Amino acid sequence: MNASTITLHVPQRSKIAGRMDFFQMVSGALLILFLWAHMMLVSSVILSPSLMNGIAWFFEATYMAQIGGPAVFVLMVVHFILAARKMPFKQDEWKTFRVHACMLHHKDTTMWVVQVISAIFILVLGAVHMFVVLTDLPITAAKSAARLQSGWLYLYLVLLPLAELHVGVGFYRIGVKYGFVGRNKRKWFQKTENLMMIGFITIGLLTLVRFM
Amino acid sequence: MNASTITLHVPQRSKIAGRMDFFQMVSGALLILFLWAHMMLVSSVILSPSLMNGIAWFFEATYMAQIGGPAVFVLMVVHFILAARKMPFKQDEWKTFRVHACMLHHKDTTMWVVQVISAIFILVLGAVHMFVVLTDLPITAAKSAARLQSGWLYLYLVLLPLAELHVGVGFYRIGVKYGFVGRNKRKWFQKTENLMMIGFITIGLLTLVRFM
Amino acid sequence: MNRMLTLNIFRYNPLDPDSQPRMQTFTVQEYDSMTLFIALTQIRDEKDPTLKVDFCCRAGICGSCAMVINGRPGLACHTQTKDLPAEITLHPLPFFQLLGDLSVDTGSWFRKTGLQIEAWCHSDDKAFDPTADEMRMDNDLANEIFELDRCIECGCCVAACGTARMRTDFLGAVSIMRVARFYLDPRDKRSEDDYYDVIGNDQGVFGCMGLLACEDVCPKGIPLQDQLGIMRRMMAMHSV
Amino acid sequence: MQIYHTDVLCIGGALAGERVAVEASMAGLKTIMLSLVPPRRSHSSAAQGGMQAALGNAIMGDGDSPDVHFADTVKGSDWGCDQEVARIFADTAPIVMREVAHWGVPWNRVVPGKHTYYKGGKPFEAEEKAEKAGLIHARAFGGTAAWRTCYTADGTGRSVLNTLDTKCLQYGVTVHDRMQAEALIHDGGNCLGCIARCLRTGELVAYLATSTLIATGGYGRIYKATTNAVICDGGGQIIALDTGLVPMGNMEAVQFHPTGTVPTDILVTEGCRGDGGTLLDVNQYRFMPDYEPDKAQLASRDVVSRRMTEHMRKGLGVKSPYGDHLWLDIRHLGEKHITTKLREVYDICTNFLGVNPIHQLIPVRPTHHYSMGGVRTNRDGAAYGLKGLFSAGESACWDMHGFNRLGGNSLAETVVAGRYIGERMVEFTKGATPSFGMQYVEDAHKKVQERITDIVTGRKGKENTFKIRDEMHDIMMEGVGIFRNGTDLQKAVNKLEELYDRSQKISLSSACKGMNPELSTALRIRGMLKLAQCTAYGALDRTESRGAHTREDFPERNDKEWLNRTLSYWKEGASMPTLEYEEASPYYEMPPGDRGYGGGVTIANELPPEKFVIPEAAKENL
Amino acid sequence: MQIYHTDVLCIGGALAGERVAVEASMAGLKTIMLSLVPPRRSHSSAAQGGMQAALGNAIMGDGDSPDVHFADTVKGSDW
Amino acid sequence: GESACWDMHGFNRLGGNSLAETVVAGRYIGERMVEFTKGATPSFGMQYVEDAHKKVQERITDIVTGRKGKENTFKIRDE
Ligand SMILES: Cc1cc2nc3c(=O)[nH]c(=O)nc-3n(C[C@H](O)[C@H](O)[C@H](O)COP(=O)(O)OP(=O)(O)OC[C@H]3O[C@@H](n4cnc5c(N)ncnc54)[C@H](O)[C@@H]3O)c2cc1C
Ligand SMILES: Cc1cc2nc3c(=O)[nH]c(=O)nc-3n(C[C@H](O)[C@H](O)[C@H](O)COP(=O)(O)OP(=O)(O)OC[C@H]3O[C@@H](n4cnc5c(N)ncnc54)[C@H](O)[C@@H]3O)c2cc1C
Ligand code: HEM
Ligand code: HEM
Ligand code: HEM
Ligand code: HEM
Ligand SMILES: CCCCCCCCCCCCO[C@@H]1O[C@H](CO)[C@@H](O[C@H]2O[C@H](CO)[C@@H](O)[C@H](O)[C@H]2O)[C@H](O)[C@H]1O
Ligand SMILES: CCCCCCCCCCCCO[C@@H]1O[C@H](CO)[C@@H](O[C@H]2O[C@H](CO)[C@@H](O)[C@H](O)[C@H]2O)[C@H](O)[C@H]1O
Ligand SMILES: O=C(O)/C=C/C(=O)O
Ligand code: SF4
Ligand code: F3S
Ligand code: FES
Repeated sequence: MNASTITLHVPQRSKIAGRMDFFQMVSGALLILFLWAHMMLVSSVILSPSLMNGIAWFFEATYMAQIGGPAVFVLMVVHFILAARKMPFKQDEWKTFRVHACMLHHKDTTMWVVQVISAIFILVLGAVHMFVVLTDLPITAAKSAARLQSGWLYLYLVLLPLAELHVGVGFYRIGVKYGFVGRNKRKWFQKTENLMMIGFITIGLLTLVRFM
Repeated sequence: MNASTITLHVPQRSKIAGRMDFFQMVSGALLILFLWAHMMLVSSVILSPSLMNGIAWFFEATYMAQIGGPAVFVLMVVHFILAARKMPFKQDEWKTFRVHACMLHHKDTTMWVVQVISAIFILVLGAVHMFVVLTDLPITAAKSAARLQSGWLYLYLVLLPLAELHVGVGFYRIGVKYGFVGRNKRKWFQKTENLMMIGFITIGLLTLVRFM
Repeated sequence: MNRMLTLNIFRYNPLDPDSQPRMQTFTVQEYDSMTLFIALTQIRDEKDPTLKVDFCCRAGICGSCAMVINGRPGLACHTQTKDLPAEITLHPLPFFQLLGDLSVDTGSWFRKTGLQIEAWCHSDDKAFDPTADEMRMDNDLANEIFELDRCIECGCCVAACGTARMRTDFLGAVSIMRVARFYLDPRDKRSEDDYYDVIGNDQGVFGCMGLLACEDVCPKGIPLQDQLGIMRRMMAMHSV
Repeated sequence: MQIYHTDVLCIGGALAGERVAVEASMAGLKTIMLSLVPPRRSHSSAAQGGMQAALGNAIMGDGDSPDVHFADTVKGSDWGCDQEVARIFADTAPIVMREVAHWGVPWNRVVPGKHTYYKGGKPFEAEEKAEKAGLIHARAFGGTAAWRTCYTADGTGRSVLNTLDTKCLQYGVTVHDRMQAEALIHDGGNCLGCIARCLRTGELVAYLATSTLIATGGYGRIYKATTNAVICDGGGQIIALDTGLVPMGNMEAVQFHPTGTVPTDILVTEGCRGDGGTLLDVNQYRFMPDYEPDKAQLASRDVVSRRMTEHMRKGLGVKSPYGDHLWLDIRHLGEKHITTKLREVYDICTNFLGVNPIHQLIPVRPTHHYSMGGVRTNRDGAAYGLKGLFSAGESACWDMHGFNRLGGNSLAETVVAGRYIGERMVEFTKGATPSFGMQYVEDAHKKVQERITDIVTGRKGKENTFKIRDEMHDIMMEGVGIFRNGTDLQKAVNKLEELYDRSQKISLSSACKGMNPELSTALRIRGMLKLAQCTAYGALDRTESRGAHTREDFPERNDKEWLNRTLSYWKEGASMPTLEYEEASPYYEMPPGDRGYGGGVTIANELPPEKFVIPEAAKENL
Repeated sequence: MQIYHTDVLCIGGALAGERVAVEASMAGLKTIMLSLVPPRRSHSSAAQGGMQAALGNAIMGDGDSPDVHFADTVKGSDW
Repeated sequence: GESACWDMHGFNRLGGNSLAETVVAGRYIGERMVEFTKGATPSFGMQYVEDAHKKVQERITDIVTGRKGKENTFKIRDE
């Protein structure tokens, strides 16, 4: 009936586009909120091993990871699906963006390309981390100090900059693209936000070495 | 110099598209040979856990999971990049390919959709499984337990179909399109490959229960 | 043969906006060996003359009859009401700019896509004189040349290609095979490198995902599967 | 409104139209090709048989020359043709076949060896030249002596038009498909273009150009049964007829092809009768040596078609709900053979009929095929009553054919003829240039032609377009067939005249829309009827039997008082075509003689022995 | 050669040219507007001052009429 | 417009009046153009568009390039 050309899905046009982008913004926003909570609650090794063990038992023995593990698992893959839409896979999309971004000297343009490299590194390394710690074994700080340092998990340095780099540019972009920023307020947002990120690399890198 | 457009690379033209397509096909063959290696070695628990353990401590100090494990991780994701070029992430590529795919009632056309859905499932669980067994702990028949009973790896009832379907339609496809085609040999190839796929899923599900 | 064929014909008319798409039901008595060409021409020339179908030869070698018949892009005139079920559904070809009802514009696409691929014999221009004798050609090469130049440019293998329907800049089994028909012709003096410049970058050859709907919908039976195949190798082997 | 310019406007995109556009464009003029459907699909594509040009390469053509070709051509045309036209054509056919072969057609070539052919319904062995291997192969066809017909498997039309079109794209011919010409843009007996109709929007367009060509092809859809594609109403004819300046030539000459398929009316090729065809009767008896003894089904066409309706009146046809018919036997020919493995008439019988040719017999009946008359031209192809109008093709009366067209000569006429007429068009355009007065394009033309559209749309004048169409079809099928008598002809012309009156008051069953597909046919009903009575009244007042025109009351050929061409003008506003007559080539190279088949009874020419051989100034040198 | 048709040919597409094309096209006539560069960028676009026309609105123009316009125009301009 | 001598500006152009003249003059001259066109219609003899036009003017181009009379156009512009 409409299995042909005409125009889109209903008797006038499709609304799928705005809904679809919007839900990329809310998968980015809700997922940003999770990573805040993760690097707050479980970033407690340096405060006390007892504190993280307890705050994990705070909600259903390691923060309800049977209802919260599949939450960030399936929702993080659904993010991957919504964003892979724009990812420069086509060898020409790469070729062009690399020349345009290297010729322009423009920063945020060039930050999109790192948003990309970061995204593939965290699908792989992240899916295997999130999974290895998501499989039962309710949390102990002493068992986590287990892996880290042996498992062998370690790394996360090859994850933490890529990860928070990504989340950072992601907050910055989501703010601009829908209008929560300047010109007027613009620089405050970028410098503020670059500080948010560099701070997250700090409390993460020391949550990391102190977990050891 | 040539930094805007007008034509390609070097002084005239760029061959990158063929090279990279050739490389999507070379990844397809190499990955197919591996997944044969896997469904030989690890399906040997039907025959005996001694044959699987023995041939498992055989290859280059147990298949060199130092030097060969990274082979299949980097190679499986490299495949992932080469294939994501064509994956219908855009909401209209999906919507259309679903409307056209239901109206044509044509087979191989619809199997492209399974290459896709299977593709995301074997991305995540393929990475996370390949990782939990890709690590240290040299291999035993006993280790599973990394499956089954007390084990919480229940997913090879999901991973096995998505994987062996994908490898099947992929083996079939790489045959046509590159000149191993029919139409003469097309059918002998067609039910050769159909037979091959349902046969590997059976002896896989029987390796799965005969691991219990 | 006396049984009652019921048709649901796509109906749309872009020139007056008030016309929305819909499904219109028709009623025809079937006689012996009746083509859908007969059915439709009587539906039009009898009941509603404003139905637009594109008919040329009713012998099946032109390609204006193209449409979707009960789900498959196919040929209306060259398809007979014996093989079809009791109810039929005729849809305009996809991918192509729909002009109205069952009619689409194809040849426009073929000419743009033709220049894209530059399908003609490129004459090195040795100052050939039709005063003098003609070209040397074995019978079997010129016969597969006939097999490929035989395409009727109907539009079925594109309207059945998921790739094309999904990516409009994809140029189609048609275009791949057409370049094939100039590759294997000697009279076309073109370097294999030129051929790559035409179909070797993506959107023609490596754009194909291998659905094989071309081969399976082609009405005149071009050897699309293995010609497409031998072309993706010949071009893909541009590599070192 | 929407005025376009060019130099060379080719009205029709098919095979001649394409060749001519390619020559204007080879010498570099700007060109518009109007086409009712994409140029690929025309009626030239449905051509299954082959392309006739004298070669000399095949063993069964050994020694053939354009002398033989001309000779055969004229004989087939019943000395109804211009022998200047046919000289030029016979010598220009090879130039054109080497040329088009060089454009990449997949001509079937020769294979050295000894092969087993078929001449009658019996095979004979014959060798094939050892030194002419890859040259261009031919086949037996029509009334030829040697085998000159050059072919690509089955569809030769597809395969020649197809490379002709690739040459079109290469040289950049702008093509507006879906343009239905309606009137011609003229005044002062000078032609400035035509007014046309967009087959998409529905509004008129008006191409303006110096040199204009009519490629529109045959008018056969005025008949119930015809091998013509449904796009053949004869547009350029009806637009050159409504001018009343340029006439229609030899209009009555309507050639019927014998092997027209019975159930669908589709044509099965004559390469079938050309390689061991077998025409059989209800009892399956090969009856051609009974009527035409030596040349049998390789006889002239109007001959075999006539003999068949004879043999069928006797009571010997096969009886079908489709009507009684005879059989064509190619099972004779072999299975893996079928004109190179596939044959594409194999698909005609396979999909449309219930017959497999390697087993059963093809129901076949004489049915309408080529249409000889058309827009009259000259030796250089400029149309008659109006300056700057050109024509080539089926729509044209060049009269290289006369009163019967020899099989396979129309392809060679399209490229041979498109090349020549084009050449003259090229240098005429590169000559003087007109003045486009808009009280021609605007006054009338857009006005009169927009006016007939309005009258056909809004008005009372109610008559259903399909009843005048189908009543016309019955009138032509019964009145003017193969076998014709005086009284059924006049009876027909009388009802056709009143039907023209009725066809001026037309109504549409429909509700108007932008581009209504009904109006396309309804506005051309009047035109269809008109050139149909040009054929009918041309045949009534021509009392003699020549070519496919066979009069039961005047069976002899009657060279004395008709050796000539029936030119039909119209002039307003009338209900009847005016009939004027004109000499068939005074050039006579081969004076009137016997064809060497058929039942020829001639009233021998008396006047001509004056002139006969006087080939004085030959600008036929080319 | 390479001939184009229209009803109204505007040689220049700038500000005068555009208005005239707009009323010919407002009455629905085929019109070609030729321009040495895209119509936006012309010299009419460089005009910074303003456009002089009778209003009746401004408080510094209250009572303003085309009489004064006609007068000042003629008189600053000599004849 | 400015290209035109309508002479609403005379020998001194009124400030702000040149914008007013292009749009006002477009309205008025335009209305008049729709009148003269919508009326009688001409005949484009190609011995005008083709002969001369293309002939004389492509002659100025060919004489400027391939020909003698060698002098630099810039020196003549600046002088
Ligand atoms: C089944 C069939 C088989 C044939 N087989 C042979 C054969 O084997 N050997 C042989 O020599 N001849 C054969 N012929 C004859 C052949 O059709 C003609 O002699 C010739 O090929 C037609 O070419 P043409 O260019 O004059 O016109 P056409 O090919 O008939 O087409 C006319 C062109 O003008 C266009 N046109 C149509 N109407 C209009 C209009 N109102 N206004 C403007 N443009 C219009 C058309 O779109 C078309 O493009 C066959 C014909 C048929 C029908
Ligand atoms: C700096 C400057 C400031 C001005 N400020 C004001 C102001 O503030 N208020 C005011 O009222 N007036 C002002 N004017 C005057 C103003 O420029 C004109 O009176 C008017 O605005 C020009 O508009 P126009 O469309 O008639 O012509 P133009 O703006 O001069 O445009 C010329 C058109 O003709 C096209 N054309 C050019 N050459 C050719 C060619 N060889 N062949 C074919 N087509 C061609 C052009 O490409 C262009 O489209 C100013 C002028 C200048 C230079
Ligand atoms: C497979 C996993 C992931 C992939 C493929 C991925 C990739 C991407 C891509 C390609 C975009 C760009 C959208 C655009 O350019 O318009 C994006 C945006 C974003 N990403 Fe990720 N990322 C992943 C994981 C994460 C994680 C772990 C976070 C952590 C909070 C995150 C947060 C964000 C945010 C906030 C945005 C901005 C949303 C918007 O622009 O509307 N992503 N991501
Ligand atoms: C249910 C979801 C999650 C849970 C229960 C969880 C919990 C944990 C636990 C127990 C550790 C072990 C600490 C150690 O290694 O000593 C850890 C470390 C880590 N995990 Fe997660 N996490 C979750 C989601 C994520 C996500 C979405 C990411 C994205 C990259 C991530 C990345 C990391 C990193 C980067 C570290 C160490 C670096 C640091 O602490 O600064 N985790 N997490
Ligand atoms: C993240 C991992 C993977 C993803 C996202 C993925 C997805 C895809 C997709 C969408 C295609 C279709 C390419 C096209 O239609 O042109 C493809 C091709 C193919 N896949 Fe994978 N797949 C993955 C891993 C695998 C695995 C585990 C196998 C197992 C043997 C495999 C074997 C093949 C083969 C042989 C082809 C055909 C290559 C070609 O068309 O040139 N892939 N893959
Ligand atoms: C070096 C790489 C790999 C090795 C040595 C390996 C080894 C194994 C082992 C020991 C098992 C049995 C128990 C368990 O799953 O814990 C297994 C099962 C399985 N693995 Fe892997 N694995 C590798 C990578 C992969 C890859 C690339 C895939 C691709 C999908 C895969 C998919 C599966 C599946 C589906 C099963 C169970 C299905 C069945 O037995 O039929 N593995 N593999
Ligand atoms: C969004 C997901 C992650 C992004 C993945 C996107 C896939 C595309 C990545 C590869 C694209 C490389 O883009 C460009 O390719 C060309 C051709 O191969 C390379 O070209 C280079 O290597 C080739 C191959 O030897 C040489 O012939 C050439 O002289 C040299 O310049 C460029 O160095 C590279 O910049
Ligand atoms: C391996 C790669 C995997 C591909 C990526 C993951 C799947 C593709 C992601 C985008 C899917 C788009 O989603 C598709 O269209 C819209 C969403 O706007 C959904 O919502 C609706 O769309 C149209 C309606 O006009 C219908 O075809 C569909 O039935 C309906 O659900 C569809 O259910 C879904 O088919
Ligand atoms: O039937 C054929 O082969 C063609 C006959 C003709 O038109 O000459
Ligand atoms: S391939 Fe088959 S379908 Fe596509 S055009 Fe050539 S013939 Fe028609
Ligand atoms: S259907 Fe499509 S992908 Fe190539 S295989 Fe045929 S064009
Ligand atoms: S109508 Fe001519 S091919 Fe279908």
